[PDB]
Amino acid sequence: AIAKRLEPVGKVCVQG
Amino acid sequence: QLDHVDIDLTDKAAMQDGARTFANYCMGCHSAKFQRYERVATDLGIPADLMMEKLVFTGAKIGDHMDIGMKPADAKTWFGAAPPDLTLVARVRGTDWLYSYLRSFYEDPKRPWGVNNVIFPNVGMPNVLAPLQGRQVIGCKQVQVVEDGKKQFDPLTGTPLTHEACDQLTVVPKTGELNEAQFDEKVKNLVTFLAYSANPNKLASERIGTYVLLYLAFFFVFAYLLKREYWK
Amino acid sequence: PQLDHVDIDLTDKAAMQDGARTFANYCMGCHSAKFQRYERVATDLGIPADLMMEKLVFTGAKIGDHMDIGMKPADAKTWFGAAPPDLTLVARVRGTDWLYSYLRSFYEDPKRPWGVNNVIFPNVGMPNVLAPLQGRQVIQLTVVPKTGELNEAQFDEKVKNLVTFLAYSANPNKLASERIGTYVLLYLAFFFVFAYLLKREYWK
Amino acid sequence: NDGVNAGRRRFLVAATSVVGAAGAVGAAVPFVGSWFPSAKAKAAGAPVQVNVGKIDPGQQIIAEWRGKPVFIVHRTKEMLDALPSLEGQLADPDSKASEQPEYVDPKLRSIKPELAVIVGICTHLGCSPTFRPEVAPADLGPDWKGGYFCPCHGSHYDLAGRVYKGQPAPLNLPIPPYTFDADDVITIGVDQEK
Amino acid sequence: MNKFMAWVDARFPATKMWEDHLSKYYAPKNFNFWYFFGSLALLVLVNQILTGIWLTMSFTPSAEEAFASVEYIMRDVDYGWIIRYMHSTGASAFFIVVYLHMFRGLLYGSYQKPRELVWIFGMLIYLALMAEAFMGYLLPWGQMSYWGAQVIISLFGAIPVVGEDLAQWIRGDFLISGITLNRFFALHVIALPIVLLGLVVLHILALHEVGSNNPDGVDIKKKKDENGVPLDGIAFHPYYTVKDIVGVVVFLFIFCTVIFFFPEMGGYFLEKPNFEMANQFKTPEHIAPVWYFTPFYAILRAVPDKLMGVVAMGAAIAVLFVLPWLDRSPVRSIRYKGWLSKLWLVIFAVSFVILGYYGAQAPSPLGTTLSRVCTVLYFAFFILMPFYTRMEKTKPVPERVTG
Amino acid sequence: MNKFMAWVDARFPATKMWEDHLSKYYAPKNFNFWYFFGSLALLVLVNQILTGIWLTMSFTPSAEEAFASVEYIMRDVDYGWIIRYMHSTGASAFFIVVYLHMFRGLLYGSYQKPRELVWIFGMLIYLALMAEAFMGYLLPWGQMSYWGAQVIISLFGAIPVVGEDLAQWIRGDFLISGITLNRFFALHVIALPIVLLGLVVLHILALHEVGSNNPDGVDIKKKKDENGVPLDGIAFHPYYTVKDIVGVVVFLFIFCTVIFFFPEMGGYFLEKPNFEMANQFKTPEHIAPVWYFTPFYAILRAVPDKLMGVVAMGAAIAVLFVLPWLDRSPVRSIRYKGWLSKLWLVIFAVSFVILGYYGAQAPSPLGTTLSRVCTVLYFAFFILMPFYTRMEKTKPVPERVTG
Ligand SMILES: COC1=C(OC)C(=O)C(C/C=C(\C)CC/C=C(\C)CC/C=C(\C)CC/C=C(\C)CC/C=C(\C)CC/C=C(\C)CC/C=C(/C)CC/C=C(\C)CC/C=C(\C)CCC=C(C)C)=C(C)C1=O
Ligand SMILES: COC1=C(OC)C(=O)C(C/C=C(\C)CC/C=C(\C)CC/C=C(\C)CC/C=C(\C)CC/C=C(\C)CC/C=C(\C)CC/C=C(/C)CC/C=C(\C)CC/C=C(\C)CCC=C(C)C)=C(C)C1=O
Ligand SMILES: COC[C@@H](CCO[C@H]1CC[C@@]2(C)C(=CC[C@H]3[C@@H]4C[C@@H]5O[C@]6(CC[C@@H](C)CO6)[C@@H](C)[C@@H]5[C@@]4(C)CC[C@@H]32)C1)CO[C@@H]1O[C@H](CO)[C@@H](O[C@H]2O[C@H](CO)[C@@H](O)[C@H](O)[C@H]2O)[C@H](O)[C@H]1O
Ligand code: HEC
Ligand code: HEC
Ligand code: HEM
Ligand code: HEM
Ligand code: HEM
Ligand code: HEM
Ligand code: FES
Repeated sequence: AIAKRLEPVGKVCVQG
Repeated sequence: QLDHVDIDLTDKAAMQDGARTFANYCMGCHSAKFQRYERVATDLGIPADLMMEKLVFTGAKIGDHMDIGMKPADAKTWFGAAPPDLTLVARVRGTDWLYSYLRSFYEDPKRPWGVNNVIFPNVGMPNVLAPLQGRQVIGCKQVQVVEDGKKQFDPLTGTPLTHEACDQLTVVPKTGELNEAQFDEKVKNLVTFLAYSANPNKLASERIGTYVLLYLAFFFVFAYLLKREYWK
Repeated sequence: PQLDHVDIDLTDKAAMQDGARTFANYCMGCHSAKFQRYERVATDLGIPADLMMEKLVFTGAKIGDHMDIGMKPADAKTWFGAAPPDLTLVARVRGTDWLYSYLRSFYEDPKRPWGVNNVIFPNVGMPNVLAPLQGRQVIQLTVVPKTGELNEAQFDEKVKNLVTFLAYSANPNKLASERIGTYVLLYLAFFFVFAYLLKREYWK
Repeated sequence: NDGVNAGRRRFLVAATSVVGAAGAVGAAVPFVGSWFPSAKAKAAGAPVQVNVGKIDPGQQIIAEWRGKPVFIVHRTKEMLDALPSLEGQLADPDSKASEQPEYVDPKLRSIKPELAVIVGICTHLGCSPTFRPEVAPADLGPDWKGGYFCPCHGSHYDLAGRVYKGQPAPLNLPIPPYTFDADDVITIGVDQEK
Repeated sequence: MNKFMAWVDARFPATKMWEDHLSKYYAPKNFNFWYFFGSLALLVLVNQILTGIWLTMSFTPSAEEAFASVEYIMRDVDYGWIIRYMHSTGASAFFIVVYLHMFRGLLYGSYQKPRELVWIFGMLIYLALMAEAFMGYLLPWGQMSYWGAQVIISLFGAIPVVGEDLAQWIRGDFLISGITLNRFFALHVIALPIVLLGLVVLHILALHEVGSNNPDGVDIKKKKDENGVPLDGIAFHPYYTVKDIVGVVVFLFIFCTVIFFFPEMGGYFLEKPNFEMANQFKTPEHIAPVWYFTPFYAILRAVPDKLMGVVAMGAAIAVLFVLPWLDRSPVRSIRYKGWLSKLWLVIFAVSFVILGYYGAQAPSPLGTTLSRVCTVLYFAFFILMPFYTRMEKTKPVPERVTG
Repeated sequence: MNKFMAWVDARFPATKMWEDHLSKYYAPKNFNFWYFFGSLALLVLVNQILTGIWLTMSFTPSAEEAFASVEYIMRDVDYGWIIRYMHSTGASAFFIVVYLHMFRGLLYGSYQKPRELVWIFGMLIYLALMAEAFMGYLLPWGQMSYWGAQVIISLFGAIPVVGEDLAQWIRGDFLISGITLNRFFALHVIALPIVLLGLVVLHILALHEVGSNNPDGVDIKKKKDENGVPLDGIAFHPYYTVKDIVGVVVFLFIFCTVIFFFPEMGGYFLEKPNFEMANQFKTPEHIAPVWYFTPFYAILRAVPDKLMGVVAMGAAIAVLFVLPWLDRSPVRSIRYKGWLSKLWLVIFAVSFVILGYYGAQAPSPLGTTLSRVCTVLYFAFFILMPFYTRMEKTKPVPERVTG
């Protein structure tokens, strides 16, 4: 619950 | 004219969302250097590992201050004004001022960063929450009709009775991730976290003060009896 | 160890200027003198401010700045195994005789990390940075002939001037201290005469 | 005043005094509590990785671990043979009363004999002792065989960090929890695997 | 123990001092609310000394770390925020208690003969307190700290000839900087505390030499019983010690309420702009003094001329020194002074409050007009005292205190 | 002025205090060299307070800037080097003068009845001075400073149970750090100076209550003239005021000679390794205390057990407290005590000096043996006093002071 609340805004799409 | 916000410092979820917003959208330019990640995690109820993984982006330790890489002199050169440390900004400006300021950015081509602020005219801060709020402009929109404080709501639906006004902050539709209520809640959580950061001892202060005042009332009873008696 | 005595003259402006030159060129690479300012060194050594900036300020600092260096203590401690201490007060920490014997006691010691050891400071982490001037000194210490710019007397004079500058840096107030103390003691003797006469008069 | 009620006066004085003393203790709580280690102090420290392959025989290096100096000494053979000869002059030759990892040798107080990692803080009043690997210094006496000499009050330790008998130091120099990440690299702060 | 006290008394006048100053020291029995404030001033001074000593354990008097050190106290030091709020609230409460103390002196003519030296020592205490609070307010090194110090020391630049040199010498630098911070810290932490303690000692000694006034202005020493004790006199210990204990508990209730619930006190005990770090290049939109300096500020702001404004501000405090010789009333207490004295005391209190209220805000037309009027009235309360204390008709002072 | 003093005296105890303490206060007329040191201790305390106040204006009590701020005082502050040397040489002179004062007390039995409280307040002053000097010596944050602080704070670690927790609580950190430096700065600059001022006031008040001893140990109060003035008594003002002025001038001559020509005094007033910045990882090869702490350090070094050594130092200081009850001699002065008392006072002086001398250098075999012997002799001087002050035969004390 806290982890979802604290998710960083920037999402990076990575190879594999 | 500021907008009132009811900030609940006992709301851990709201403070957590505000801390996330501060760490992502604000710590790019603003430090919270008088405040440690460890204390923020302890007070917000965030596990230390979770705080490390989710809110500490600068490689600092858990016990380190919320410092950022942007130096005040560099940022003053770049923006025309140094982004102040935001640990105590809630105390410096108040929570209502912050709530109104973070929601009062509107497009202004005459300005260096293309935006101005109703609360802080000619502020040097770029509108960094534009992706969330969306494009906000000084235009015409529906505002509740008021006549000498005679505020009209709809008796049946309970919604305001509105008339058009052309000097109002209006968000261009489908321009931001969050609607007005969602951005209001985002800004409320951010200002709640800033209010906590400015005064992290508030809740403990109230508890300790309650106990101190109870003790002092007890001691006053005894001292008053020892005085009125012995004055006979 | 046994030290060599050196008579340090803090009134010799030329000697202190030569020592400041040697310190700026050969010693400020690793050592700071961060507790003294270029401006005060220039004033006390009789060096014009423009001349001081041109000849002794290599870091780009202002005349009024502390004689700081780029080599940070942590990096230097990692690199050499020991941090080169700030040398502003070294003449008070060690004394001028110890410095004079130490800077002349470097000899070649292949077993050491930097190929040198010191009689005064065994297993010291300093590289022999004055080897170009003194030459190759080997073990009793003897300098290999035709290995340095300076002979024994010239290198001794160089080290003496450097140690004199270090002694001034440790105690920049010594000359003014003596000058002021002379007058203070004269006034105190003058006042003692009057106080003693007053006491003698009252105690009759 | 007409017939002061004693006992009532005594009781009120005593009760007010006791309540005021409780309040004084409470008001002292901030001042006494502020002297405990603060958040600045509690920053703690992380394990330090030290390359020990470059230590020359009979030499030691200082490693900064948690604000303390750690003597990492590459022990030559001769001093290793001398160490058992000193058991008669050591308060705790077997390290029964000292602080050291369970996995280090009780006598050598190290994972491997040729290297000794010792928390370089004297066990009496806490300073780093001076490393004196020489055999028979004039000041340290002829019975000396190398070790550590505390410069405050002359506590003597052998090269294993074990204190001599009847020194101000009552305990052997602590051995930090360390491992050998490689044959020439150690880490101070993490225990070695069982 | 009896034997222990006998041993001590042969070697130290402990019992003699106790019976000369607290027990067997007969103060008027008609002290009222207004006589709680000397003991409360002592309590606040002790609070300031203790909490300041503890703040000094963590404070850094450098321009680079002063503000950061204050935040370190507020957040990192265990209960350090409590100590800091005790100190700030205690400075504000020191000035509250001292102003009520001085107003008691005004109300009952307690500055008059024989208490002229008591009043002068009290005014020296007030000067020391103002210097101490001003130098303390610089220590946080916030915006208000820095800029208030800048303006207050630029005032010393108003002296016609030596003004600029004197201001530079006071600052220790060409502007307010960390040098000024460290200097004011040293003065605030040792020198002025020592001066204040000595002045408080002298003040209490002078009072005990001449004895306390009372709300009725009755010289209780005139009427004494067969034992020599004044008829209207009661031993300070235990009666007034227990009364002052009750007063101290009430004061502590208010003090702790402020500390733990409203430490900023609406931005007056801890000013909001002072929570921003000092910026030598950006000055606050409106810079104002701490509330307890606001009245004199208003006076200084009421005078269009700069040098005359500084002179008037200084005289506003200096006239209280000569107050004992300005009052020509045959009676001490306002209860028995003529209507003119009561009216002028009301006018002085109202003018002081209005000056403080309008010196706490940015200049305004009505604010400026009222500040000038109140400056005139504040100075007239003293200047006209030697006249209206004689023109008025005073009531006969009772032989025995009322109650 | 006569009129001004008449005005003051009706409102202040000015003339009465002057005539009770300085004028009309009849001290023995046979004070010798050994009676200069109370006034000199007062002067050195004033010098320490003033110079320390001025140093605090430029000192930065942080581990990052303490040493740098000291050098800033030495080099950038105009005459700051003078003030710093006055302060350090004044600490050394404070201990010189205080030791000679205590030795006067030993010589002439000034601790004996009725001056037991005078002696106890003097010992409290000495404890406060030891603590003050130690915390001040930590402030420069040199190698000597850091490692002396480490050792002395770890002394509290010797307590079997609460020792480590107490040492950590005193440090404010898990090791000596800027927290310890700042805390000791606060204690050194305000708390202990205030305590010392109070203790000096109590000390002098007790002395004036019981009266001053003299070298002959003659109670001059027994013989008085018709006016009540002791036959061997002279008003302290002006005779001893002028004598103390002469003593002050001689002390100032020596003090300024040291300041301006030998401020280090061969490294015994300003220690050489303290000119190096504090290093947590490098303990100086010669880590020895300041000279005036060497005698006790030696004692602690003499004891081969940690806790026993700590207790031995503590008792070496504490035995002087009970000294007034250890001396059972029928006479005060050493001039009229038996050969045993003179021999044991010589033994105590020699033992103290030898402990200080060997406590000032690294451990040695002869040094260790002499330190142990002198520790035994130092403690025997006190433990055996109740016996050898009775075994010895004392000369009769004259009815009048000799001279
Ligand atoms: C917006 O803005 C504004 C506000 O703000 C926001 C305001 O608030 C206000 C309103 C302001 C107020 C009302 C606030 C008022 C506040 C204040 C009053 C603050 C003022 C504080 C200062 C500026 C500090 C100024 C300090 C000064 C000028 C005094 C300086 C004193 C010294 C430096 C002391 C000098 C040191 C000395 C003398 C050394 C000691 C000498 C010795 C000789 C020592 C002894 C030595 C020996 C014994 C050796 C010699 C031996 C002798 C004598 C021989 C014989 C031996 C014997 C001993 C007998 C305004 C107007 C404002 O618009
Ligand atoms: C080589 O190396 C070596 C050297 O080195 C180089 C050495 O030199 C030495 C040699 C060593 C020496 C000889 C040196 C010796 C030096 C020393 C002894 C120095 C030791 C100094 C220290 C370590 C400091 C220790 C300090 C301690 C333990 C004491 C701590 C005290 C405090 C923190 C104070 C406590 C705080 C309190 C209680 C606050 C006050 C509380 C209150 C209640 C205040 C009042 C509050 C109110 C009024 C509110 C409540 C209201 C009430 C009461 C209600 C009623 C109302 C009324 C007011 C009446 C050796 C051996 C060595 O080998
Ligand atoms: C173990 O004794 C130490 C000395 C003799 C020791 O003389 C003693 C001389 C007296 C004195 C100062 C001593 C203790 C307590 C002291 C008292 C406490 C009380 O306090 C007070 C105040 C408090 C009150 C409560 C009570 O009263 C007093 C009035 C009392 C008091 C202060 C008075 C005086 C006492 C030591 C013998 O030393 C040997 O020699 C070596 C020592 O290190 C050891 O050798 C080993 O370690 C070496 C390393 O150097 C190697 O060389 C070797 O190879 C290796 O074998 C060996 O183990 C050891 O025995
Ligand atoms: C979360 C998105 C943020 C919040 C909440 C705040 N900031 Fe900023 N900001 C920036 C600059 C260059 C300034 C100075 C502008 C000027 O002085 O004219 C500011 C200012 C503020 C303020 C005003 C504080 C005050 O006391 O006046 C507040 C309350 C504030 N900011 C909150 C720049 C930036 C920036 C760089 C792109 C970022 C990412 C943010 N600000 C983010 C936030
Ligand atoms: C880097 C190549 C250096 C230059 C150039 C100079 N010094 Fe140095 N010095 C260096 C180190 C790494 C050390 C520490 C050695 C150790 O084992 O601790 C030193 C030390 C000194 C000292 C000793 C000071 C003390 O121990 O208190 C002195 C007196 C000294 N250095 C002087 C000195 C002079 C005069 C130099 C120019 C001729 C000079 N150093 C250059 C590294 C380097
Ligand atoms: C009459 C006595 C005193 C008064 C009126 C007083 C007043 C003040 C004030 C108003 C401040 C500003 C606080 C703020 O707004 O943050 C302050 C700060 C400070 N004071 Fe004092 N003070 C007094 C005595 C002392 C003493 C005796 C000491 C130390 C011995 C001290 C140490 C400090 C310190 C370290 C600060 C900076 C920390 C802080 O601002 O809280 N004070 N003082
Ligand atoms: C700031 C610290 C001060 C302290 C600790 C202090 C202390 C005291 C105390 C304990 C008393 C006796 C009890 C009482 O009358 O309340 C007293 C009386 C008095 N004080 Fe203060 N005082 C201070 C400041 C002042 C000031 C600033 C003034 C005036 C400018 C002043 C003027 C007087 C007078 C005139 C009296 C005696 C009046 C009477 O007897 O009614 N004092 N003081
Ligand atoms: C450190 C600051 C001290 C100050 C300022 C001070 C002050 C004085 C003064 C002015 C006198 C009278 C004049 C004189 O005897 O020279 C005196 C006497 C005395 N002092 Fe102190 N003293 C201090 C420390 C001590 C200490 C540490 C002791 C003993 C442990 C002590 C014990 C005595 C005794 C016993 C007398 C009476 C001497 C006699 O009557 O013959 N004092 N003191
Ligand atoms: C009996 C009174 C005092 C004694 C015996 C004493 C002793 C000392 C000593 C020995 C030092 C070390 C100086 C050095 O080695 O460089 C020192 C440092 C210092 N003292 Fe004190 N002191 C006293 C009172 C004070 C007071 C009242 C203050 C402030 C008001 C003060 C401020 C300082 C400062 C700032 C330092 C660090 C700067 C320096 O080392 O020169 N001292 N003190
Ligand atoms: S400090 Fe190590 S033996 Fe005392």
